[PDB]
Amino acid sequence: VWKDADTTLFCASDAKAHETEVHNVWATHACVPTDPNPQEIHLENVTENFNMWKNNMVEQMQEDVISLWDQSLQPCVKLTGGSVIKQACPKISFDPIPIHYCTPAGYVILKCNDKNFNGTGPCKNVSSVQCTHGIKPVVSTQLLLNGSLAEEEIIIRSENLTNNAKTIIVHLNKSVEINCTRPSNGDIRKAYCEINGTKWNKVLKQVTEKLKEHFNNKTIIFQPPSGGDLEITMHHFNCRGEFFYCNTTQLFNNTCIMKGCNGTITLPCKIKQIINMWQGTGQAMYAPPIDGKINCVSNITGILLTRDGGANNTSNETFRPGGGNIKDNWRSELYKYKVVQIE
Amino acid sequence: QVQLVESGTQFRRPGASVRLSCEASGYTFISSFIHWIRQGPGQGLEWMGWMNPRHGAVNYPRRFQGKVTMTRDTSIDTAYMELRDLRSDDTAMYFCVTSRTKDYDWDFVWGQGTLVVVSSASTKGPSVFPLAPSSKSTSGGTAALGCLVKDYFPEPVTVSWNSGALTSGVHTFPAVLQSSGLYSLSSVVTVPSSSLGTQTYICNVNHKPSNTKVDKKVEP
Amino acid sequence: DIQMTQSPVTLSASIGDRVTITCRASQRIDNWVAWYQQKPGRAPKLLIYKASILETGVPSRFSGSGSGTEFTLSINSLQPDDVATYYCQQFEEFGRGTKIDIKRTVAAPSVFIFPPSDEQLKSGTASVVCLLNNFYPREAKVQWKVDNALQSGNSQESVTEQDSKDSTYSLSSTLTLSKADYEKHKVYACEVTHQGLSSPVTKSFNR
Ligand SMILES: *[C@@H]1O[C@H](CO)[C@@H](O[C@@H]2O[C@H](CO)[C@@H](O[C@@H]3O[C@H](CO[C@H]4O[C@H](CO)[C@@H](O)[C@H](O)[C@@H]4O)[C@@H](O)[C@H](O)[C@@H]3O)[C@H](O)[C@H]2NC(C)=O)[C@H](O)[C@H]1NC(C)=O
Ligand SMILES: *[C@@H]1O[C@H](CO)[C@@H](O[C@@H]2O[C@H](CO)[C@@H](O[C@@H]3O[C@H](CO)[C@@H](O)[C@H](O)[C@@H]3O)[C@H](O)[C@H]2NC(C)=O)[C@H](O)[C@H]1NC(C)=O
Ligand SMILES: *[C@@H]1O[C@H](CO)[C@@H](O[C@@H]2O[C@H](CO)[C@@H](O)[C@H](O)[C@H]2NC(C)=O)[C@H](O)[C@H]1NC(C)=O
Ligand SMILES: *[C@@H]1O[C@H](CO)[C@@H](O[C@@H]2O[C@H](CO)[C@@H](O)[C@H](O)[C@H]2NC(C)=O)[C@H](O)[C@H]1NC(C)=O
Ligand SMILES: *[C@@H]1O[C@H](CO)[C@@H](O)[C@H](O)[C@H]1NC(C)=O
Ligand SMILES: *[C@@H]1O[C@H](CO)[C@@H](O)[C@H](O)[C@H]1NC(C)=O
Ligand SMILES: *[C@@H]1O[C@H](CO)[C@@H](O)[C@H](O)[C@H]1NC(C)=O
Ligand SMILES: *[C@@H]1O[C@H](CO)[C@@H](O)[C@H](O)[C@H]1NC(C)=O
Ligand SMILES: *[C@@H]1O[C@H](CO)[C@@H](O)[C@H](O)[C@H]1NC(C)=O
Repeated sequence: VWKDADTTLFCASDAKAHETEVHNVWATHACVPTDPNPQEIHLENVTENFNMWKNNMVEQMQEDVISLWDQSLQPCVKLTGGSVIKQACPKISFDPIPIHYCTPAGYVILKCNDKNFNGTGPCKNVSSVQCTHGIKPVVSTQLLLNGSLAEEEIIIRSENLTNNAKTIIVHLNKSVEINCTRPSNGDIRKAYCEINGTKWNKVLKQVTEKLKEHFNNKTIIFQPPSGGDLEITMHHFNCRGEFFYCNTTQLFNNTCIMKGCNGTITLPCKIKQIINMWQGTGQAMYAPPIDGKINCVSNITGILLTRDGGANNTSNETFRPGGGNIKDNWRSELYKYKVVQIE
Repeated sequence: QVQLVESGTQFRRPGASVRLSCEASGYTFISSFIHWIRQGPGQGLEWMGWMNPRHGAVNYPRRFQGKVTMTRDTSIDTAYMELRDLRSDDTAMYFCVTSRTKDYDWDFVWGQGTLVVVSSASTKGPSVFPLAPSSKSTSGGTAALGCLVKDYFPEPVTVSWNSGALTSGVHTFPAVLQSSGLYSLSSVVTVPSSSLGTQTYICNVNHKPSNTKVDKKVEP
Repeated sequence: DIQMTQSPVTLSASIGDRVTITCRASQRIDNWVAWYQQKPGRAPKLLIYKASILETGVPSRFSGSGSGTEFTLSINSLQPDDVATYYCQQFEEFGRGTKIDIKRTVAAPSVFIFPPSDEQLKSGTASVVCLLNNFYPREAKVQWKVDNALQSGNSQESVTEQDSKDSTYSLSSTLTLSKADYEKHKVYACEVTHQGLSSPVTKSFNR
């Protein structure tokens, strides 16, 4: 028997001590080795309730990622609280590794095995575990990258559906790759991302239909972000240490939801040295990008959406890409987990 | 105390644009969404959109899309809303708004409001016309007289009677904005008709924006 | 996709009386609602949130209730300071607003009419003014007739706030014509309809 509680978690990883890659280095000092024989007990005839939007596991992961980035990605210039801090800014090796979050003695993690569980409500199917699955700390906006897929159906996630101020997480049940490349050889900050139109539009169509199920079969329309910082209006992520900003206009194409637009989709991108820190602490300036082919291939496994408020007589609903938290990224991976206290 | 303090009333000519500021204090600027709401004269409240301080995320309703722009200044805790292609029907009271309650963006605290006046008119002194008492405006032993303060811009004007000696029974009506883009109003007073013969009634109209002063004697 | 409807549009009550305002939600499913107080020429003030929870600094006489479609705002004993326009709210949607008005016994308007001044005629524009003085309730109908012909779209009106002394209203209606148009006709009349008047009162003059 068990009871709901919050406590300080620890982390585990398979980080290599000889590796200079910053996630490896951090985890070597801040985390323990993984368990090769992890226990998982299915809780027979037990129903447990979850709430991904009120889950202290999420807040704790954010702290770690903030801490990781702060000691690993020193900029040449940092603009924070009106102050400027300078230090050395060598190019680094950067590639996220899976991190498991685990409970200490007297506590355990409950896992919801409901395939179509939406992150809020009751879960009949529950298994206890010592540690979560390995979650890569991928920091991004609009699109969730290299993250777990829905087992069965596409799931729409939101703290409240009726409310428009609450971010919507679309959990994909099938990956779509992103290939971003800064070619070796003009403009060293010029880049692009290639996506498969046929595959993506098939998925996007399904997401539209899924959304229809939740909004009284109203018409679903995608539009580009109304405004804001470049970090949210564009697809923002970190690739091999370089901060990428990718235009997503082409990805949310209404007319393709079909003509011969089944070919490769190429998003225009730029690498920026001066950025707004996702930590919310201000602005940082980095050195210009390394030479040669900068390339990251990533699955698209989630989408962040904001719905337009004020629909009236018109039955349409408009959605725009971009989430309003980095915590939501971790939320999407931790939605099926919660900490409880053992009696 | 959570407080939002907006800029003073603005005057613009049709087709131009206006920028309104909202200064936040008494709470963490970063913590909650900022909304903007407009109130038409003698009308209900209308939501214009919300903005997120940390990353500048924005939400607009169908009607204001393409016509409104919301911007933030994190370093000074000041929010902005810019309205463009101003129309005559854009004349209203605009409020910047935030949420007092934690985790609930919708509960709101109201800024004092910023009146936006859209007119092609330019600053102009009033014409002052007497409303003479007569048989038509006399009932029982009560007569009515007044002044018509026509075609002035902008607001406000002040009206007094006999240098402030006459206050009882005086009604100065709210200005009406005419189709010309100029304001007009009237001020009336009821007096004993018997006193029309002996007592002299003078109306004092002050329009400071054009520093226009007019004393007009109202005679039968 | 949610619309809020308030009732009544206008509410007239005596001091010390209980006051109830109704707000209905079209979507049919809710648990959260806010109420606001707005005084004339002043910003709105939050009174109630979460349907039944009082904002800090708000008097105990204010209460909120309701479930599902329908929500209510109640004042236990009306105080003269509570006279204002009240709004309900659900997310980005607001009700039309209810104006609490201090009730008085019915009073018919005293009606006066003013021809355009000679000085104004020199300008080239003629304004005719109809005054409805010290009446209750606020509702009043003014129609302008020129040579018994109905005028429309050439008149504007304005109303004073409720007088703090006798709780009556006053109304000014202005009919604007050109000098030339004004001189083409003889009899000018505004027709006043008010529940305090058994039949419409007509004030007129000979040009
Ligand atoms: C990825 O996620 C997608 C969405 O979760 C999955 O798509 C679906 O595939 C299923 C069956 O696996 C389809 O479900 C079927 O639905 C059809 C249509 O049913 C509906 O129409 C009636 C009448 O209008 C209505 O009352 C119902 O509510 C449904 O709206 C059924 O007729 C079949 O019997 C069966 O239930 C889904 O419709 C379909 N999703 C969409 C939007 O196409 C996709 O399978 C997932 N990928 C994987 C690998 O599972
Ligand atoms: C990652 O993205 C890059 C760019 O989108 C992909 O590069 C492309 O790979 C192709 C073949 O798939 C190269 O095309 C071939 O070039 C050879 C040499 O000329 C040609 O003989 C073949 O006929 C064909 O055109 C293409 O040049 C290359 N793009 C560049 C700029 O290198 C790469 O394939 C992507 N990764 C994956 C897994 O798709
Ligand atoms: C990108 O997504 C792919 C496909 O969903 C992932 O590959 C699957 O990987 C699992 C191991 O986690 C294998 O058991 C499956 O056989 C693979 N699926 C297929 C169709 O081959 C891949 O791990 C993802 N890459 C990341 C996360 O970087
Ligand atoms: C993403 O790319 C598209 C196309 O390059 C940009 O779209 C234009 O945006 C402007 C104003 O910036 C509109 O005037 C144009 O009509 C748009 N083009 C079309 C065809 O829609 C979009 O602005 C880009 N995103 C960003 C952040 O710049
Ligand atoms: C998720 O399912 C729960 C069932 O308890 C339901 O109450 C809630 O509205 C659902 N949310 C979404 C986004 O489907
Ligand atoms: C898109 O992906 C599909 C697999 O669904 C594949 O058949 C096709 O080669 C791809 N199209 C192009 C031209 O990239
Ligand atoms: C949508 O796709 C079609 C390709 O047929 C194109 O005409 C249009 O430009 C696209 N819209 C975008 C990419 O914004
Ligand atoms: C996604 O994972 C792949 C494989 O490890 C890696 O090459 C890629 O760069 C990752 N993407 C991001 C944005 O970290
Ligand atoms: C979301 O808000 C709607 C409208 O207030 C409410 O009816 C519903 O219960 C809310 N859902 C949750 C999970 O609070």
